[PDB]
Parts: sequence; structure tokens; C-alpha cells
Amino acid sequence: HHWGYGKHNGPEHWHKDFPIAKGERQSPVDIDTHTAKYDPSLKPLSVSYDQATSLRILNNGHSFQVTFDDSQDKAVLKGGPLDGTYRLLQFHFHWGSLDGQGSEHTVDKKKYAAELHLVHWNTKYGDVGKAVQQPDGLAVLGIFLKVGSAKPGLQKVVDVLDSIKTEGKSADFTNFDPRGLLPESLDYWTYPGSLTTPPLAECVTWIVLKEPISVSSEQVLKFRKLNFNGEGEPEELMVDNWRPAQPLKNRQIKASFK
Ligand SMILES: O=C1NS(=O)(=O)c2ccccc21
Ligand SMILES: [Zn+2]
Repeated sequence: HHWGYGKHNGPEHWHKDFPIAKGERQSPVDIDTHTAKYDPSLKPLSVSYDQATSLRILNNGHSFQVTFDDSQDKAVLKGGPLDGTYRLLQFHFHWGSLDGQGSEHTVDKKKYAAELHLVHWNTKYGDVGKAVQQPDGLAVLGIFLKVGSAKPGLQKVVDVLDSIKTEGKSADFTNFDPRGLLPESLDYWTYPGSLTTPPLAECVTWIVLKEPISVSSEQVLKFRKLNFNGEGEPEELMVDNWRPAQPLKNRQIKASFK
């Protein structure tokens, strides 16, 4: 039927409705650290999030997302491998049922407990619908989560998840500052890829940060209490909403750091 992460509608099935699933620049990938190429021409990232305006938090049946006002250049990503200005639209997570899985990208086949995606779109295309039709339309900042100490900047998100437990629920979520989710270092890997969910469009420049953030076991446990199902349907816990690594094919992963 409609796509998801179960036995009968999971990532192995998606190609029947979205044939680009078997395409040439699909994501995620496994980032072999010994094969990645250091590119000294790569610039530092510029992350300008001080004027970010968060709007809502929503359970969309596949993850939960926080949306931002992208009507002007308030929260933007520039630099790195990018040409031009990319506006922050939303962030969301992918996570596991157990601490040793949940990330989409892997590093030397190591999985992390979760992965944060900050989705941005290229303002030269005017709106995000147009941007997803272009090979340089989106830039996604990917951040790994490991279980350790708590991340205080994540706690405002954890505490509202009760209010959006089931598919289709949303809540007001204003004045959230996404700078509290960033690691110390902005060293990164980058490669050309795709959305990791349908429609799997090949429109993404991936920027995957080397340094994970730490979250506590209690914080991640709250992800795992969300539901895939709508209210009044049989309860299915929202866990393991990650797509496995795809073949690299004719791509090179570049590193900003030696
Ligand atoms: O689920 C997703 N992972 S992603 O960052 O590739 C992305 C981009 C746009 C819409 C959804 C999604
Ligand atoms: Zn994602």
C-alpha cells in the first residue's frame, strides 16, 4: 500500500512506486573515511541561525518535524560546497529501536542511535517545490546522535512529544533556537545525493558533520514512544524509521578536514 518502514511497505519495496530508488545518486551512503578525499578548496560552512523563527511541530506518520518560516532570509546556510543561499525549512530525525542503530548515514559501517536532518532549499528557485526538481535544490545538514550525556538544547523538543504522539497531530512550537543542536566543530563530509524518503528525488547536496552530538538515554527513549499510527488505530511504535545505505556508484565523498 502506502510507504513506510514495515515488512510489507519498507525501503525494499519503495522502488515499485518510486523507481528512482534504484538511481545513480541515492542516499544515505556509508562514508568510508579512508577513501574520502580531503578537498582543500572546500570552504567552511556558514550557518546563520540567529534570526530563525520556528512555527510548528508535527507528527507526519514517518517522523516528527519542526517547521520554520522560510518566507525571507532569516535562517540560512551558505559556504561549504554550496553556491548561493539556502533557507532552513524544517528539521526532523531518524532513530532506532536500540542504541546501536537508527542513523541513515554510517561511518566505516558504524551506525549511530539517530540522525538529525536540517533541510534547506536554494533560494534561486523561489520555492521548495521547484527546488526539489533541481540537482542543486536542497542542502541537508546531517548530524549524528550518540547516547551519552544529555543535550540541554534538545529538551524543549523532547518535552512536547507527548502532545504529538500519533500521526497528523501538530502543535505550536515557537521560539526554538536550532543552534542548540549543533556540535562544536563544523568539519564535514559532502557528496551529491537524494532525499532518504519518498519521493527520493536526487536534488540534495549532503553535508554530514563529523562530530556527533550526545543525547541521554532518557531523551532518545522519548522518541521511541511516538506512534506511526493515527489516534484510535492499533498502536505501532515509531522506531527504525531509517533507510539503509545505498550504493555509492560514480560518486566521491569529499572531506573538509584532514
Ligand atoms: O525524510 C527526509 N530526510 S531528508 O533530509 O533527506 C528530507 C528532505 C525533504 C523531505 C523529507 C526528508
Ligand atoms: Zn531525513
